[PDB]
Amino acid sequence: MKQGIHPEYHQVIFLDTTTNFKFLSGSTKTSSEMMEWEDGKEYPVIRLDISSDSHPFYT
Amino acid sequence: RVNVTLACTECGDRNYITTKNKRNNPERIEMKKYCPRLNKYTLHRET
Amino acid sequence: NRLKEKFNTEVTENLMKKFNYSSVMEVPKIDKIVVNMGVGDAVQNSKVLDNAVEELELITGQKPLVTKAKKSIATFRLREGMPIGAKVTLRGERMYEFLDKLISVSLPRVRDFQGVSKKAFDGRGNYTLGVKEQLIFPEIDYDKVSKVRGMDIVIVTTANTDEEARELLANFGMP
Amino acid sequence: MISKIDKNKVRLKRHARVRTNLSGTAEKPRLNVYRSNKHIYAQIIDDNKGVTLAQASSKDSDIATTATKVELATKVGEAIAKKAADKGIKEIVFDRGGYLYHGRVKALAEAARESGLEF
Amino acid sequence: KKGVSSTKNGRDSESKRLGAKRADGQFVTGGSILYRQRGTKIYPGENVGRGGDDTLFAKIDGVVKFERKGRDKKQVSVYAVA
Amino acid sequence: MLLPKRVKYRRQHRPKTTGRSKGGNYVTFGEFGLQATTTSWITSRQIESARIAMTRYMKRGGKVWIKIFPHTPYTKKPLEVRMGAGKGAVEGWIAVVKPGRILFEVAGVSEEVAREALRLASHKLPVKTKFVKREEL
Amino acid sequence: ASLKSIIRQGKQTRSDLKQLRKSGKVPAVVYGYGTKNVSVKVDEVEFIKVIREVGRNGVIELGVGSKTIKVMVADYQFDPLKNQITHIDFLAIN
RNA sequence: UCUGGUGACUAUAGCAAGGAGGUCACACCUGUUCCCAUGCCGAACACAGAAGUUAAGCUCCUUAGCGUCGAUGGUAGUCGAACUUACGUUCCGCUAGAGUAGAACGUUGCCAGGC
RNA sequence: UGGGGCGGUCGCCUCCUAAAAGGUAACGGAGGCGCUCAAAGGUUCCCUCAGAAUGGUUGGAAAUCAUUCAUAGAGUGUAAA
RNA sequence: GAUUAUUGGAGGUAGAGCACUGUUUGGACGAGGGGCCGGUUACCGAAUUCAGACAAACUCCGAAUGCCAAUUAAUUUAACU
Repeated sequence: MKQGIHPEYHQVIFLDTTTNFKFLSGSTKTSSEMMEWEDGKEYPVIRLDISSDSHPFYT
Repeated sequence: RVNVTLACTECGDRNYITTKNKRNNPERIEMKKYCPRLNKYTLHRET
Repeated sequence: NRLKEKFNTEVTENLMKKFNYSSVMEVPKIDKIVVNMGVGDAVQNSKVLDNAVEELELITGQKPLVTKAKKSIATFRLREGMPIGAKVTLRGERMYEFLDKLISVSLPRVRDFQGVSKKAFDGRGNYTLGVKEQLIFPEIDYDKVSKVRGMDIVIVTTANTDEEARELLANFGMP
Repeated sequence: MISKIDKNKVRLKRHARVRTNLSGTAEKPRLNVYRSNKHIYAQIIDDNKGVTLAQASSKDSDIATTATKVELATKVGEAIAKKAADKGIKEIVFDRGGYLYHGRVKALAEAARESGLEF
Repeated sequence: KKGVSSTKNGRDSESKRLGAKRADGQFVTGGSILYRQRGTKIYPGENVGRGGDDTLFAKIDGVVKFERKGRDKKQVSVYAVA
Repeated sequence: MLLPKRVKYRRQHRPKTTGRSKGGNYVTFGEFGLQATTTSWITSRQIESARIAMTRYMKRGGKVWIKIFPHTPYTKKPLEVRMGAGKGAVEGWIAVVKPGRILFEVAGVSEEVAREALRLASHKLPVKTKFVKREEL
Repeated sequence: ASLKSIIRQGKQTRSDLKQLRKSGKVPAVVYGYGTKNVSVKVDEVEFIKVIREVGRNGVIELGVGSKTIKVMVADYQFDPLKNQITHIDFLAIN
């Protein structure tokens, strides 16, 4: 957590439409369009991906 | 890089000597040391 | 600690049946990851290095740091100085909250057939992974990033070797 | 792969690199020190003969509370300073172990320094 | 003569009368030298100082004692009962 | 073969002629071999002629092992010129031996054949020698 | 394999040693389990006969004084040049 | 009679291996708000808790397996002497290295607990 | 100055010769010098080797990063010690 | 003062030795650039090994003898300014 060279991350609620895998983090300090409590009261801006929807193995 | 001669304020003589480097140290360096006129470590500067 | 209890259950389910650690005190945990970038050849690419810094500033919690070259190795312009590095130490809750993030953006843009990969290890429990920055910056899609780069990703585990890295990769990893 | 270890050996190595110019003459005896995790223990020692001069501890029941992690050692510094009032109540040789002039150390240090003894 | 060609490897130093100057048993002065050296073949021990050139001088007056130092090394002691 | 081909210095000292064999006094590679009875130098060339002779007598016969290399040079001035204004260039490379020190070994060929070949090698050689078997017992 | 020896004594000089080794004999020292560092000498000839009879190894009866000792070689100092022996070490197995 | 540092003994003191030990201390850790904290981590340091620990570390027990030292004897080498003319010979003493038997997997002083 | 001469050199430092104290010649053998560093100095407090593999976006092998061994071999302003 | 029994010590010769540096073998091992299709196979180079050898400017070792000094003891007769 290299203080001295540490910017701010934050455990953001990556609330996607594909299962809402809001257990991620980063500097994605975006507007909490979904001010939820079960996940972080932060950006759900992770809108659509295929990591939880269309895998090449289990699509 | 020359024979560097610092001039004290009022120790009155052309005493102290050292090395410098013009490339490393082109400007006038100054620092503390014993001028025995006064029994104390006092400042002198290049001149 | 999102994948924390996920791993804490898989150990007691799988490795307490295979490895059978005689005490909970001796349980196989991951330590950290080093996220050092690579060359980032800032002989005049000071700005490209600034950009690759700002990448990890936001991707990770800490930015890298520019290791000046210790040598003057020919076939490359470097010398005493020559900032040619980047280095980041992800240990704690950042490590986990970044882990769950990156494995959850990995397969979409990495375009991997296995799901992530099968292996690139060096035979210790350390991955020696090289990349092209596809899945990363899901915060900032590949629209304003200037240069492809791939870190030198190294697992750092209480486990013994890459064979056990696989067993723990069973948790939200696709080997 | 990488392993976690004990720090005390490093403490002791730094302590040895300290002890080179630093020894209990039996006039300014060496004030040897140890914190393990919970309680801090101390002993004034002659090193000209290698023999003790005192014995004190946090978990020594005389100076015993649940205060701070720190004021405990401060109390010990007062108590051992009183013990030194018997003899070796003078300026003596202090050992910072492989530790630093900070925290528990500095607290107990000034405790003993200002409870009589003028090292 | 006729053409005697030349050479170059004809250059060297003036030696420095190095090594010890006193021996195990004898008695000394305070400003006395015991060993001119380079580096530390032997380390000063008791009542000895290492000057500029690694020159060892017994601090005080007394007898000398060379001896080992560690498992495999050397030192010097000086004792003033005398 | 397995060597650092270079050297440290060129002009070195003329070694010790006297003495005894520090080793190399036993049969290891071959079965038969030759050791010596004198303690003199070798000029990189009697060896040459000798192994030539032994080979071309064997008709590309058995196997052969040399236990030697001139690690060492000598020098020489030109012809009988005045003295001491330097040190001359090298003229060849040598390797002194000792009585008892093995030189050559051979196998894959008859006893008497080897004996003959070695005898023949000796005649272009400057040293008294001796033919030897693989020591046993 | 029942060979005999004779006991060496102290300060066998260079002279008497060269004389004996030059004679048809050889010095030996035995040690190991069942024995001490005992210095004797032995006939080179019979030693070589039993060598050719037994091979490198053999638990040999050894006659010193009265006792027949089981022994084998520890090592030996042997001159290849002139192909004769100068010293023989022995180890007892008992 | 375990600990602590303190220890003086050279590692025959060890290396590695095998096994027991248990939060008297030991350390695993709880986190960083607190001093402090790191050209770049509560990593470390420091802070505050002891929650769970012998699993690690650690002590003890076993292997001399790795290492160590290491005989006896002997050799070369060498003083000296006398020889002769020798890439020397002989006599006298000093007697190495290497090898080799063999060994040991610790003695130990202080303190206050612990006993 | 192994006649003179031409050549070459002429002042210091380090090794070998130099013969287990030191010392010791050769138109004998090998290398450096005619400075530098106000930080490469002083003090205090931390850290601890390259190299090798170990191998991996680089990969010319190896740049950078990664784990274990590394005997200080690393490195230690300037020659060897 | 000198000599000798006795001590005690410094040191790295000779010898031995590869443990570094090297220099050298042989054979192996496997791989590499490469015989080719990026490779096979050989080839070398390098590493690794086995085993072996050499060293004034190599040393893990290490004599004899000499050197220095002791309350050194005995016998001599020096010794110094």
